[PDB]
Amino acid sequence: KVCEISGKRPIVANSIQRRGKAKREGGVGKKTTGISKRRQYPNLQKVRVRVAGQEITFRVAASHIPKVYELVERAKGLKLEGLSPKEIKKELL
Amino acid sequence: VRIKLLLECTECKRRNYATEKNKRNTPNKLELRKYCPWCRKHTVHREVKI
Amino acid sequence: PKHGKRYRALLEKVDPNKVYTIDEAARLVKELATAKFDETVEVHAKLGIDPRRSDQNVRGTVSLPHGLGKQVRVLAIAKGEKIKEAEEAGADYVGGEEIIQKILDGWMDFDAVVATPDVMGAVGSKLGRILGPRGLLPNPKAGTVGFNIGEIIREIKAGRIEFRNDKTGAIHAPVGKASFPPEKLADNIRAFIRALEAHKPEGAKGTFLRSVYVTTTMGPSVRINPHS
RNA sequence: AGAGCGCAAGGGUAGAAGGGGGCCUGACUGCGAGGCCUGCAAGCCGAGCAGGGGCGAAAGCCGGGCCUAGUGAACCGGUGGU
RNA sequence: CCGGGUGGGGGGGAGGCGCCGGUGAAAUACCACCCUGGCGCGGCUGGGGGCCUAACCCUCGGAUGGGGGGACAGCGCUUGGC
RNA sequence: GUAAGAGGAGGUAUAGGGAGCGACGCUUGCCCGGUGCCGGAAGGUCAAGGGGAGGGGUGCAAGCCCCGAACCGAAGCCCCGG
RNA sequence: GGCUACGUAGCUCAGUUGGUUAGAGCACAUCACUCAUAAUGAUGGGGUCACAGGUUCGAAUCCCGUCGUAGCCACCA
Repeated sequence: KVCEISGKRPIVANSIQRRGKAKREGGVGKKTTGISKRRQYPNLQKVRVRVAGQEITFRVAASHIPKVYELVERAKGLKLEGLSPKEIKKELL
Repeated sequence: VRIKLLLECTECKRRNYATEKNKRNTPNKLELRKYCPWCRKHTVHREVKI
Repeated sequence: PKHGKRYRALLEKVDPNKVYTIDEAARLVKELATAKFDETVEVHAKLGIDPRRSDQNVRGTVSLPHGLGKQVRVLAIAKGEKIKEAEEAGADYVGGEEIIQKILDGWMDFDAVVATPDVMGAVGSKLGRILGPRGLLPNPKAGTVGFNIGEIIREIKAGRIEFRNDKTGAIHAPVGKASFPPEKLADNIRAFIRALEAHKPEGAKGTFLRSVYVTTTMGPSVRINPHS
């Protein structure tokens, strides 16, 4: 889906692997000419740390788990109390 | 034609050129014979490359 | 016994991981040798030219800025006339084309043969089986290709060394001669590296220079940071 | 002149193109008038002039081949080089 | 390679070797590299076996948990292939 | 179906999916060359990756960037048989 | 093109980490044993280990050039 820390969502079409065939340097070029089209997904992961009294899951990006650990430490300082999963997880960030 | 091969001639003392042809079957090694340079005067010219 | 007792003293006269270059070896290894009285140096030079690499046994004939200190006599074979030339230099019975049979049997006062182009053929056909590979035959580049070869016989009384590769690069250059101070030792070392490059083959990769060892008659060697 | 004239054919050929030897490398570079041919683009003819040469005492011819087949615009890029 | 080599300690003692020669392509006390293949040890970086639990993935009368697998599996990027 | 999941199935190898012919009766031979297909801890070849010999360019220079060798590199095709 | 891997007698394959003293089975000729053929045995015909230098005193046993041959890749203005 989408990372709940720095957004991060999908990318298509001439996002890619393309095939191409491409060029470079074999003589006239690799084989020379070479060209075609494609598609590219992005990362994400799912990390579940409790924080405060209750439990919470996170649809975290790849290179951004320490960000939500930093969230654990940031939410410490505030007043978290009672039964509120995504609700307290919300005010967090 | 190829396999009988074609070659260019090159001077000495660095560069000077022309555009000729060869033949292998006759016991021929270093093709070497006279010509003229762009700069200066008469010189040999040695068989070379493609 | 073992490495000899002397060469335990010389087990400490090497500290088996040093260098001492051309210079510290010139002096400190003007000392380091201890045996008889020749201390050869044997510049023992190994690189990477391969036991063959198709064709690369080097050849290079060196004579140094001065001399080694030996004798060769040369014997020689030179159809009368050629003798004349070589016949003011070093010469032992130059003998037109007669001293090939007394080599082939009777008497053995020689080293090389100066040959000529002509008798190369001749002198290259007979005792060509041992003199070559062992290092004595004409081998038309080992002081044996004409009549400038009496002048090259003086290139011989100056030196000879035939740069080669065998299977180990090897080369073994012998001087120092017990009394060559630090000077002549340094000098002839540098010289041999010079000429080493002066007749070196190409086409092969690896690392030219390295195993340079200044290995004396019976003593120390452990490289010299093989160049400078 | 019916043979050879490299290989198909045709013209041509000894007052030589053929066949022998010596010498050599003009199977040059920079051009090139005026032409053949012609829808274009191609292809085909050549004195002459300068260089600097090869042959011959010369006179002289030599910018391949007796002549017409042996070939491939351009774009792409390799190549040694200014 | 059955030809003998190398290496270690006990004993006893001034003898033990080496060289053109003699023998073959090549000599054999002896100082130095390297090849060869093998042992070992340090750098660099993969192979393959086995255990472990808490990421991860299922599962159990409300699980705070226990139970099974477990860094494999699934997912993101990427490599080449069918 | 992009997923979550849906069916399969609240089924569990006497079961579920696919293919060929088609009640019952007599019977189903011979060839693995090509091809598909089952298999194999060697190998040929090949990708990114890894490693870094040798080197280039540039600047007083320290340095920065670029090229890439030995060997290490999977499936795939070939290879060995069924 | 890069890469490898073979290419030896008519047929068919060894030996191939040198070193001698280059082959074996089938094919063919002479004989032999045989009551007679087959089987086996004992000789002989043919290598020019594909082609040339380089290493070895001495490579069919290595490097390299050259094609002929197959697998893979991948270059086809």
